[PDB]
Amino acid sequence: LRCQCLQTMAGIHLKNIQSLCVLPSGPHCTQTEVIATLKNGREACLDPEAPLVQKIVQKMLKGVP
Amino acid sequence: LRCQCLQTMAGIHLKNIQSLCVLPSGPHCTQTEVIATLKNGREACLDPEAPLVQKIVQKMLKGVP
Amino acid sequence: LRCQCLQTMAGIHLKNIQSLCVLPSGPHCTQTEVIATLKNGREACLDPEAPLVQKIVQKMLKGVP
Amino acid sequence: LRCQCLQTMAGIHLKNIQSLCVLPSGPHCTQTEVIATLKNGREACLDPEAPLVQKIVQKMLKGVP
Amino acid sequence: ELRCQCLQTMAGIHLKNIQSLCVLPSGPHCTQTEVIATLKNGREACLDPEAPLVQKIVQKMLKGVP
Amino acid sequence: LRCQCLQTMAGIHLKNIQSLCVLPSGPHCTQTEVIATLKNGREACLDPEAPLVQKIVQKMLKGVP
Amino acid sequence: LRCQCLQTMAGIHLKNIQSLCVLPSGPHCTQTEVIATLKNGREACLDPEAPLVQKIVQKMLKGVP
Amino acid sequence: LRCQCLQTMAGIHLKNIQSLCVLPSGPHCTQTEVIATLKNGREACLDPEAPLVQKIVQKMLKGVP
Amino acid sequence: LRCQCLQTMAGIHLKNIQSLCVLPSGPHCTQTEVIATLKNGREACLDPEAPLVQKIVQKMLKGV
Amino acid sequence: LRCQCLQTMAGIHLKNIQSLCVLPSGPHCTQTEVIATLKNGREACLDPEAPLVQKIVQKMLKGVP
Amino acid sequence: LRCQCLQTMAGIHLKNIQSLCVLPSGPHCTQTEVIATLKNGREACLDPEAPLVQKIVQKMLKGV
Amino acid sequence: LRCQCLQTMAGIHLKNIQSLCVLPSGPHCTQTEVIATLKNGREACLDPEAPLVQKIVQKMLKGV
Amino acid sequence: ANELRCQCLQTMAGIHLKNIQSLCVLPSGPHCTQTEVIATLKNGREACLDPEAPLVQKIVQKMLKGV
Amino acid sequence: ANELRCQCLQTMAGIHLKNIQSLCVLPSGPHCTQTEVIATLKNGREACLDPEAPLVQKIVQKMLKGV
Repeated sequence: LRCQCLQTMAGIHLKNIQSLCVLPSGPHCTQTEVIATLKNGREACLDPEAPLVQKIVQKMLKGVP
Repeated sequence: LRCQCLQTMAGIHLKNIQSLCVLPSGPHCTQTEVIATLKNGREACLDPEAPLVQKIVQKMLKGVP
Repeated sequence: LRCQCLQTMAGIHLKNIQSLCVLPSGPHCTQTEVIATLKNGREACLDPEAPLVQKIVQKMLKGVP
Repeated sequence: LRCQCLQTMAGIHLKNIQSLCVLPSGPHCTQTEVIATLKNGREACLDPEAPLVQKIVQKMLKGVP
Repeated sequence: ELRCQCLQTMAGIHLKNIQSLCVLPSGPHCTQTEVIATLKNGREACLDPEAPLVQKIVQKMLKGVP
Repeated sequence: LRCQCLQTMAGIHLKNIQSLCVLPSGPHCTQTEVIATLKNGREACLDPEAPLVQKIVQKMLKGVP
Repeated sequence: LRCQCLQTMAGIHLKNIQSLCVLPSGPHCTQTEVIATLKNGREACLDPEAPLVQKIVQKMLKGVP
Repeated sequence: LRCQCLQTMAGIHLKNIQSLCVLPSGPHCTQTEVIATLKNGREACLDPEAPLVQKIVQKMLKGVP
Repeated sequence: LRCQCLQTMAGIHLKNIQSLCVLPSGPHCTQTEVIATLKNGREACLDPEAPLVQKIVQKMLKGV
Repeated sequence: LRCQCLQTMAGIHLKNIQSLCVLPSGPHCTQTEVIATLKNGREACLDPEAPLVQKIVQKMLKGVP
Repeated sequence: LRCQCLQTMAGIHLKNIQSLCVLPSGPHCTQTEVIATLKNGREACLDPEAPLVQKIVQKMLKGV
Repeated sequence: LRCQCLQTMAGIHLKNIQSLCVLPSGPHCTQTEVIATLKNGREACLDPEAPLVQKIVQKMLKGV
Repeated sequence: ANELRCQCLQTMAGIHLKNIQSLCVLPSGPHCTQTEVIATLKNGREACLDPEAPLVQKIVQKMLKGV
Repeated sequence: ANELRCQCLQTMAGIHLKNIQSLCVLPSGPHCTQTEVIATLKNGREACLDPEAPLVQKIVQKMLKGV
C-alpha cells in the first residue's frame, strides 16, 4: 500500500491519453498522484500541481481535440 | 469495446472517493464518461458536464476533501 | 511491428531507472526510440536526441549515483 | 534477483543489434551489466567499461550506418 | 529449408560457464559450419569453429572440465 | 536432472550427423556425455573418450566430407 | 514412406532395451531395418545381419538378464 | 503401466507381418510379450516361447518371403 | 471397400472378448469375416467355419 | 459406460444386415445386447434371447441368402 | 434421392421416442416412410399402415 | 436445449409438406411441438392440439 | 440450385409481432408473379405472409411506429 | 467485426419505388436503439430509410398492394 508513482514526468499530449485516473491522499500515499494511461497501454505519472496537467484534465471533461 | 456507463448518477461526496478515472471519447464510446471508485470498492458513474463533478475533480488535485 | 512509443516524455531521474533499452531504426520503426523501465515497473519513453537523455545513458555505463 | 550475465563477450557488430538494454547496479547486481539482443533473437552480454561498447551505444542514439 | 542460426561470431567464452556446446555443420540449412554454446544461466552465444581458442575449449570439454 | 544417455553406441558416420552437442559434467551428470542428432532426427549417444568420436568432432569444425 | 534408419550403430546392451521392433522389406524400405527403443526413450537403429543383434533378439524372447 | 496383451494368439503368417515389436519383462509387465502389427494395421499378440514365433522372428531378420 | 481381415487367428478366450462383430459376404468381401474386439481394445480376426468360434458366439448370447 | 440399447425391436431381415455386433454383460451393461448395422447405415437393436435373432446369427456364419 | 428406410421394424415404445418424422411419397420415394429417433440417438423405421404406429403418433400429439 | 418453436402458425397445405416431425415433451420443452418442413426447405411450426394439424398428420400416413 | 423462382410456395397466418425479428417485402418482377412477404423470427425460422391480408398490413405499420 | 450494433449509421431520402427490389424492416431490441429500415435496390446497393418518414410509410404500403 505504497505510492504507485516514484516520480513525475511531463510533456504529455492530450490526443494520446486514453484514460486519466486521479488518486488522492490517504493511508496509501503522502500526496495526491495522477496516473495517465495512453492508447498504446503504457502508463505515465503526472503532477496535480502542474498548470498543463490541470489544463489537460478540464479539456478532457469538456471535449476532445 | 462499448461504453462502460449505461447512465449517470449524482450525489457523490469527495470524502468517499478513492479514485476517479476520466475516459474520453473515441472508437470505444460516443461521449466522455467518468468512473469514480469509492473506498469500499463500489464504482459509480458521473457526468463530465455537471458542475459539481468538475468542482470535485479540481478539488482532488489541489487538496483535501 | 509498429513503434512502441507514441510520444516522448521528460524529467526522468537516474536514481529511479532500473533499466534503459535503446531500440534503433528499421522496418519496425521510422526513428530510434528509447524505453526506460523504472524500479516500480512502469515504463517511460525518452528522446535519443535530448541532451539529458544522452547524459543519463553515459552516466549509467560509468557508475550509478 | 541475481546478475543475468555470468560473463562478458566481445566482437558485437552494430548492424546485427536489434536492441541494447543497460541494467545498472543495485540490490539485483554488484556491477552494471549490458544485454544486447540481436535481430535473430539471441541475446549477448557486453562490458560497459569497454571502449567499443561505449562507441556502439552512442552511435545507436545518433543514427544507424 | 532453414537459415543460419548465427548472424555473427563472438569471443571471450570461458569454459567454466559453458553448460552445453552444439556443433552444427554445413548443408542446405547453412553455408558454413556454426557452433552454438549454451551457458549455465541459459543464454546462448555463437562461436567460430576456425578459432584456436574454440577448438581448444571443445577438446578440453571432452577430456575433463576445469 | 539425471543423465540423458543410459549407454554409449558406436559406428557413427560424419555424413549423417546434423548436429553434435557436448554436455559436460556437473550436478546434472556424473560424467561428460555427447549427444549426436542425425539428419533424419534420431539422436544417438557417443563416448567422449573414444578416438573416433574425438576425430569426428575436430573434422566437423574444420570442414565437412 | 522412406526408410527410418539412415545408418546402423552397435554396442547395444540388453539390460537397457525397453522395446525392439523389426521392420522388414517392402515398398517402405529397400532392406530390413531394426529399431530398438531404450528405457529412457531414445531410439537406436541396429543391423539384422549382425551376430550380436541376432543373439540379443533370441535372448529377449527366452528371458531377460 | 500394465501388460498390453491380455492373451496370446497363433496362426500368424510372415507375409502379412508389417512390424514385430518385442517388449521384455520389467515393472511394466510380469513376462515378455510380443506384439505383431499387420499390413492392414490390426495388431496381434504372440508367444515368445512358441517355436513358430521364434522361427518367424529369425526369418524376418535374414530376409522376407 | 476391401476385406478388413488379411488372415485368421485362433486361441481366443471368451472372458477377454468385449465385442464380436460378424461381417457377412457382399461387394465388400469375398467371404464372411468375424472381428472380435478385446477388453484392452486390440481387435483380432476369427474363422466363421471354426468350431470353437461358433461355440464362442452361441455362449455369448446365452450368458457369460 | 451405460447400455447402448434402450429397448429391443424385431422384424429384422438377413438380406439387409451389413454387420451384427454382440456386446456381452459386464460393468458396461446389466445384460447382453446385440446391435445390427444395416447396409444403409442405420443401426437397430436385437434380443439375444429371441429365436429369430439366434437363427439369423448362425445363418450369417454359414452363408448368406 | 432414394428411400431412407430399407425395411420396417416393430416393437417401438412411446416412452423411448424423442422424435418421429413422417416422410410422404414423391420423387424421393415410392411409398410413405416414418423415421423415429430415440432419446439415445439411434433412429428406427416404422410402418405408416401399422395400427400401433398410428396409435403411437396420435398419442404423442395429445400428451405423453 | 430450449423449445425450437417460439409460436404456432396455421394455414398449412398438405401438398406442400415434404416432412413433418413431432417432438414430444421432456427436459427439452414444456409442451409437445410439431415442426413441418416444406418442399422448398422452409420450416414452419404447428399446433398438436389443432384439428386441422391432426387431420393432416393422419392423411400423410394413409396416402397423399 | 433453383434460380429466380418465388421463395414462398404458400402463405401462413397467426404471426405475432413480439416474435418478429425482421420482415422483408419482396415485390413483383421477373423473379415472381406476385408480391411475397418473408418474416424472420427471433429464433431464426422464416415464415411467409400474405401482403393482401389485413393483419399482415396492420403488423407492418405497427413495426414502423413502435414495438 | 461489429457484432449486434445498428446497421444504419444514418437515414437518406429520395428513394423511388420502381428501383426497390427488396425492403426489410428491422425493429428495436438488444441489437438497436430504434427501428431501422434497409431497402435493397435492383442493382444490389442497399440504402437506409426512416420509418417515421411519410414517403417511406407510403412506399411500404404501395409495395404490398401492387407495383
